Amino acid sequence: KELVLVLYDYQEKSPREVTVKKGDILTLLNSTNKDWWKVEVDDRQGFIPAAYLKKLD
Repeated sequence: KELVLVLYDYQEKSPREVTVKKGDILTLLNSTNKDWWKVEVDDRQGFIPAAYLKKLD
């Protein structure tokens, strides 16, 4: 499972849409939308703009 790094502080906009903190590492559940990657934080999922995220292989 790929790891991504939350480059920036991001709060939600809709229900079940990740509210990530900075410097966090995540589980790239789905990178099939060029602008909207679906991440996995702790034991919760959601989506986060893909410009707030980075590659961790």
